[PDB]
Amino acid sequence: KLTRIAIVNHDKCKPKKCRQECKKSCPVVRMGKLCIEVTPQSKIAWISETLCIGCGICIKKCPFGALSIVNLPSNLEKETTHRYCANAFKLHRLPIPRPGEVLGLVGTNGIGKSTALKILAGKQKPNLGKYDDPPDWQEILTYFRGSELQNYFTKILEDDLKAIIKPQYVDQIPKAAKGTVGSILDRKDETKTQAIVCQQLDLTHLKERNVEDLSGGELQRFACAVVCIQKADIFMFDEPSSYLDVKQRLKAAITIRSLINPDRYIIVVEHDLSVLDYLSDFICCLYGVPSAYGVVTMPFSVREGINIFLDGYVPTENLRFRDASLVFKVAETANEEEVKKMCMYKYPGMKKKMGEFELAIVAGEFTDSEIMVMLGENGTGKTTFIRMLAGRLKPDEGGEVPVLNVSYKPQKISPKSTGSVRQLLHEKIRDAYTHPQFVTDVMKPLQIENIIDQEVQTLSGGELQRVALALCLGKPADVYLIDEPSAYLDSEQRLMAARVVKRFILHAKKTAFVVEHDFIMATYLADRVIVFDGIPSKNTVANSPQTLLAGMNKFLSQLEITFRRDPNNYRPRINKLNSIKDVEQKKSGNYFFLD
Amino acid sequence: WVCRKTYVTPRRPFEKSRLDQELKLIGEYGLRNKREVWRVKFTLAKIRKAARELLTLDEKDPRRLFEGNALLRRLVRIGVLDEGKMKLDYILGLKIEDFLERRLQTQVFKLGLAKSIHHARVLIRQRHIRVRKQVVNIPSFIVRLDSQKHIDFSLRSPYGGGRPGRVKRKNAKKGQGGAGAG
Amino acid sequence: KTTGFGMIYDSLDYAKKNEPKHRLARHGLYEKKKTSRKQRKERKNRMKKVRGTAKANVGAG
Amino acid sequence: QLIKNGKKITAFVPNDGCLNFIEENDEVLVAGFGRKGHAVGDIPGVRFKVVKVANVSLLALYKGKKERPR
Amino acid sequence: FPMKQGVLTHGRVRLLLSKGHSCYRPRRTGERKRKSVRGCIVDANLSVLNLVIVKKGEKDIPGLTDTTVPRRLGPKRASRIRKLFNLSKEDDVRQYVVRKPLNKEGKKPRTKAPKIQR
Amino acid sequence: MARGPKKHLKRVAAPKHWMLDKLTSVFAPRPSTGPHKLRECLPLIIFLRNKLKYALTGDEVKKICMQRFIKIDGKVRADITYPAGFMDVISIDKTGENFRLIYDTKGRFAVHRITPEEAKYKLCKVRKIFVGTKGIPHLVTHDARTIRYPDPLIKMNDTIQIDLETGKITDFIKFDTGNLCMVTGGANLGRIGVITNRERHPGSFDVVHVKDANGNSFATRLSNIFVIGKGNKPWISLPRGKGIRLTIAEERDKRLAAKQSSG
RNA sequence: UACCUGGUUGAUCCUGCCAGUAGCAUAUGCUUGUCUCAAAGAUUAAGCCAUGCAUGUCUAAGUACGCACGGCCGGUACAGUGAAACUGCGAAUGGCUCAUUAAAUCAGUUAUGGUUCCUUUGGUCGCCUACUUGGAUAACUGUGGUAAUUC
RNA sequence: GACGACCCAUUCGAACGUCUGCCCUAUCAACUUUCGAUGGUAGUCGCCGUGCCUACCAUGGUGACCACGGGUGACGGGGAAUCAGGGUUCGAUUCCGGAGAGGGAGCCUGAGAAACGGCUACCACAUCCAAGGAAGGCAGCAGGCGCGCAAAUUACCCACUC
RNA sequence: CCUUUAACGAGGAUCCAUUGGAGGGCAAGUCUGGUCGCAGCAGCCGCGGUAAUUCCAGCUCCAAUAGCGUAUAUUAAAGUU
Ligand SMILES: Nc1nc2c(ncn2[C@@H]2O[C@H](COP(=O)(O)OP(=O)(O)NP(=O)(O)O)[C@@H](O)[C@H]2O)c(=O)[nH]1
Ligand SMILES: Nc1nc2c(ncn2[C@@H]2O[C@H](COP(=O)(O)OP(=O)(O)NP(=O)(O)O)[C@@H](O)[C@H]2O)c(=O)[nH]1
Ligand code: SF4
Ligand code: SF4
Ligand SMILES: [Mg+2]
Repeated sequence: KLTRIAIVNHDKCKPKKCRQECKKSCPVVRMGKLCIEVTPQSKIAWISETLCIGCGICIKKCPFGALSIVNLPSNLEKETTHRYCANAFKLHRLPIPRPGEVLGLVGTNGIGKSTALKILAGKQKPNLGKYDDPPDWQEILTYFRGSELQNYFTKILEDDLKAIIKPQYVDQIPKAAKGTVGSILDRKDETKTQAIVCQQLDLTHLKERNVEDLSGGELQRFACAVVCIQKADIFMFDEPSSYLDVKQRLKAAITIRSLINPDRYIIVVEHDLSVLDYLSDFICCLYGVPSAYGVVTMPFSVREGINIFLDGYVPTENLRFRDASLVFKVAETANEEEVKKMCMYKYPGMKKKMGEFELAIVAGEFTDSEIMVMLGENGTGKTTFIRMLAGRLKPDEGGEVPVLNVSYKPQKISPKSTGSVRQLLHEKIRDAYTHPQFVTDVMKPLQIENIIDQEVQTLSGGELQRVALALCLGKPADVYLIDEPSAYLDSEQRLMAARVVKRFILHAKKTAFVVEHDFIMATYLADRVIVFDGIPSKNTVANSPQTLLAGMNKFLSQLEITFRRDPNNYRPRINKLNSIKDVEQKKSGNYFFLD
Repeated sequence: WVCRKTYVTPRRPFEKSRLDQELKLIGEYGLRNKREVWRVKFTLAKIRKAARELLTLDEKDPRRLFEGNALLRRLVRIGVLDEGKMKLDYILGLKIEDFLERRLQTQVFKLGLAKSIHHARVLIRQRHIRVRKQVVNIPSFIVRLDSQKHIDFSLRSPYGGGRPGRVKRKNAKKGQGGAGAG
Repeated sequence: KTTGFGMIYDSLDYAKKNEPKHRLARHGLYEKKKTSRKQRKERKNRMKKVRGTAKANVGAG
Repeated sequence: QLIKNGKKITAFVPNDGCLNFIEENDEVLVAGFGRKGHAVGDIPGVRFKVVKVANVSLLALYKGKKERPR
Repeated sequence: FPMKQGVLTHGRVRLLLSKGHSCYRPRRTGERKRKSVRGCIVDANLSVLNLVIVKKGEKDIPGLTDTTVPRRLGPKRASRIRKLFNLSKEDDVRQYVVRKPLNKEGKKPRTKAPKIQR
Repeated sequence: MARGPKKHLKRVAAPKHWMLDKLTSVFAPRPSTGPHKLRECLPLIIFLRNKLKYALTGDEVKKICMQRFIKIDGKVRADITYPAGFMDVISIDKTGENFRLIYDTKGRFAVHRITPEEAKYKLCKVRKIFVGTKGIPHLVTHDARTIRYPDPLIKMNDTIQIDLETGKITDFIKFDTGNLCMVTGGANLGRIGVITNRERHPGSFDVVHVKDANGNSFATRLSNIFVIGKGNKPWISLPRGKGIRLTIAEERDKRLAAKQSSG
């Protein structure tokens, strides 16, 4: 049914004035195995996790109310809204789609969030244990009788609530559908709202341009636009804020916020920093084990829910384990040996062009055994430049050829290699620096073994991103080209993986061109920063490379947007466009505090 | 709301003498359980208690007159007592078996059309009888005296006028799809 | 046997005035809307938290 | 040992081979013998017996219409 | 935190407030809350101030005093019309009301008037 | 619960002479304040759907009373509940019907239809005499009318005929032995008989013997007696039953004699 | 139905308790076709609580210059329909719990000639302004502050 | 016709006061008093009567007919289970009366409240925050955690009854 | 839902009645196999030490029956308050 365990530290939990009744009257510490370990001492009482059967006897006759009782998460065939079959993922609860507010849905990766949306949409209908010899619009309505979802599902039947979703992935599509320029979006539908959507989407650029010439930005934009302009009753946004600019993301959240108020239901996902404050008004957290079981907790207020999700484990109200610092790198460390020797290369100030783009580079120092960070706004000319330097098109005048072999990290990842991932891992090698490495990205807590086997076709975003992360330190090459690793990863998985990537390429002597849109992702991974400046579909200047601080200040001076440090935990928190203090930071120009 | 029991259990759990009487009584009338017996004996012992009061009350007390007069009418109206008696002393001469004569299944068998008593209970339940104009399904009708000359079969049944059953009309369709087209 | 209860009005308008609504709509000439239940209360509490202008919430959510 | 007092009680186990269906350091449910204070039969010092191991009866474990849930 | 009168030195003080005082809205009759407010005496700790023009100077500031907006409404009461247009007691007011134009409605323009009282 | 006055009365708390059931819901009507007391009232709506059965639901009575077909004491009332009690006249002028509220020998408010000529007045007991300002007297009655300048020999426990049209009583009865009386409360209720004797105690709770024309003597408190007219000669119309107060045995005999439950 | 039976001894008669027996109400095991009625987080923690909802209210008849709808043209109490806002009234009723509480609570009986009472019902209604007096607030219009509030 | 207002009566009550009625315990037998205990006189206060309170004065009041003290898994009653007669045991719980809304105290409004779906403060908790501040009380219906041997749907609806 | 009514709907193998007990108290086996003071049963009295009417099983039988068993509070039995 569930799990139970004891917890011990408290304000004057005093093992030096209680005689220690917890050790004296615990059944486990009597049959031989020391569950509770304590003495008359200066520290705290120690209590194990694994050996505690549950009971609560120690709690009822500890002389100080220091020891409380937690209950750890476990499956016990309870609710069970659906399963695929056996030895496979299952979900228990899909809960209230409260109207007039937007419902924010916030859990680790591979937990069933997307699956809950599929069920809510009426498309993949729920199976509820079994196997699923009951459907049909009767038995499930009888099962969730006495509640609410009877009224919801009967209104769906009858298609009184019309379904729309923004899909999780880009790739299969710009591949599965096709799009007539202008005409397409045009004979989409209808008026004033599309003009509001495309204009408040802050694009003004792709009105006269074919889809195939566009990138992430354009794609997402058009997508959201059409989705909204789509005359319907319900509305779902899965993952709407991936691989988009920081300024542009805020103006996406408020265009979503337009649809909410007058008896309409709305479900959003997301893996946020502190922008979820403007996305949603109810936050609903999901827990469990990645790719095994997922449980949805009942919804909370956004402020209250946010911290309790990143706090490290908030229950009351249940309970769990893990969860804590991750909104950064707090990986206090630095320094090396003597670094000898090195070089000074240097790449020249090339001028590049395509058709509707004037793209310019400035000369800079690309140091041996050292990171380089690219940004800067969407459309600011970063990716196609790197391909043009390596070999694809260019140059008209001059260039520098790579001294070292080359590792290509791609951003447009939707690969097609039929058979298995294990077959593709043989085009790399699993003997080299054989001591952990892929195993040091992930193995013990989230599992890999988890990265082999299975098909790449059915693999989810962050795991698919990890396939690409492996494909880079896996052919023999030492100069690394990486665009957007923060794509489809959260905070828990991204920050540790990013620190591991930096440790590899710095320690055995390499250089990597990282193209992050993540404060935590960009910062802890930065040095030079190089800054890209200029307006989309016009002009791109890579600013002559300067200081992490000075380059980040150039990016945020033009945009007009800033961050605050969470003072207890060292965590970033975005500002609300225009505030009070949002004026001291603008003047002090300082957008980072506490180096 | 308001509920109460209609029977009581015996004080002794077992007693060779008692069990034979309860068994052989159930055999005669086709009763399902002892709960159908003790039910009768609760009502009777209740009536035997009320009577036992009024005999000790003063003769020509107004309470004693009005109760007895309207009581004995009810005992005569169901026909467990005669009006050639008509006094309270004969209440105590009343006993268990006289009631059971006025049960529906007993009156079907005794004064109507049945085989053995075990048959007659089935006819009551399978809706082949009526009481004056009204179908019944309860063999515990206990039947008022006036209504004994209106016990008849039902007016929609294969017993008397009305549509046949599904054993006959089945076999009729065996002449048309069992040997007429099959 | 079956037993019911019947009215007979002298004119239409005497029925149409007096008559509980569902009995008139029983053989149609009236309906209901209105619209289910709930959408009323959640709007009411939102209207409560504005002053002067509540025309957004009445149409607008 | 009990949940809500932490004090100790010595409890009989019924029919043959039902001892095996009780495993150490699990929960159980106890109950008096049916004499309401006094030790019953030829066994001294025991005033309690055992009925359910873990939401499952000693009967169904013994008879074989249920199995251990672990 | 708002500024009210009669709240000498400029600290932030929590006063009892009720109906008929600055910076209070009752949500129930007889209700009394204890909100914080801030003093009269001006410092540079303030976000914004409201200055009312009292005396008009020689010059005309371009964005305000050059702009001219007429006041909207005439009186609704009887005796204010009498005082305004300086009528006698006997003249029988019935045509001395302001007529307020409805500019458009896609039909025709109306001229509205209020309803006299007393 | 209480901190101020209550506004509900349930089914089972309510009196038994309104003859309420128990399979309609928890609440009962509760009469609103007026001249009569709630253990002596017949609320209006209980007359219209638990007696006469014109109405069937409380919402129907709300649609009826608004039309102003109802009167009570010659004036017009227009609410679901009004606390009419003993000796008042209801008047529906559309049907041409007039009722009177009076007691059965059972002790409950019956239907006592009457001529419209009879329904132009009612009989009212005097309860208190009170000298007002500047040498003016007053009366006080159980229907709570204050009638100024009465005749100066009328005293409490007398009864007076009031003309509903103009007030200002025309005539009266004087409380005397051998006059005919009706009971209005207590264990004896609805019995009619002459006074016969009085009994006085200095203090309170004086009693009043009564005897009827069936040769039975009984007594009741003073303050439950109401005068109806001089000896064996009511100045009102009387219902069937007529205060005989039959035993239960004799009532059985009547029913099986006429054999009356069908027409 | 005002009822007893087994157990101290080699055997008998007592004293006496234990056990057997029937009802009732809580928990629990095993089993379960059809029909009606329906009790249900009191026992222990009057422990702690996410979210949603549970108290509002306009007639012919207090106040309509919403740039609202409408008009058949208006305003000369002046429309018909009318959001908002001031005003009147209710929110002290109900629902829930059993912690406190041993002449206290409470029940029967009595007392206001020791007092208060919204409301209803009935009475009470003449020792350069009166052809109608005085001056401000909301909605509304427009400009704002705060990370945030029915500010 | 509608509304409002002064007084009297009426209705719905409210508040004090009379007489009688109570479970276990003496390993609880003397208790109460200028920190008013009982009474007298005058005054204050209060809707009114009154040691309710204050000044002055007296020395009383209560108890083996069980006071005083302690205990109660004690809210009271209408009732319920068992029962030949007499009894015994139970009564949180649908009607009536009472008390209380996390623990204490104070107070506004009103005819009516020492109100908690009103307010202010302290104490115990717990929430948000840009750390400047702000907001809260499910023993209401559902629902969750905890506690235990032990107890239901975050359903539908003002048609009935009010 | 109930009542009312089309059309399908019973050959006993399934359109399947269980819960306890059979030495005495107390209604029903000095039947068959296994165990041998072991394992267990037993409110109580007592059963098991190789011929067990009481244990573990089979067959048969008995009681109540859509109910029956078990634990605990409490009344009757108790003229053992
Ligand atoms: N075998 C199998 N597994 C599937 C299928 N669809 C989803 N899964 C698995 O179900 C788990 C969760 O899927 P999903 O809901 O997409 O996860 P997520 O929480 O959305 N992942 P992320 O946080 O990275 O965005 C994963 O382990 C995934 O592999 C399928 O068709 N077959
Ligand atoms: N006019 C035009 N634009 C093109 C063509 N090919 C690509 N682009 C667009 O030109 C821009 C170049 O910047 P790019 O390096 O793609 O930006 P990014 O690194 O993808 N930035 P972001 O991820 O924030 O969206 C992109 O928006 C891309 O879609 C082309 O042939 N013509
Ligand atoms: S926990 Fe309670 S018991 Fe264990 S040590 Fe701290 S105080 Fe002493
Ligand atoms: S909880 Fe149960 S197990 Fe863990 S310590 Fe307290 S008692 Fe020992
Ligand atoms: Mg996903």
